[PDB]
Amino acid sequence: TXPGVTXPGV
Amino acid sequence: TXPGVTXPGV
DNA sequence: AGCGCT
DNA sequence: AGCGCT
Repeated sequence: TXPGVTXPGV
Repeated sequence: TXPGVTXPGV
């Protein structure tokens, strides 16, 4: 996720 | 990806 | 440090 | 079987 905690997605 | 080869994303 | 399958 | 970081 994020970043942080990519996306989703990308 | 896909599925197959989710998304991205989800 | 944390998303989702056919 | 295959996406992407700050």
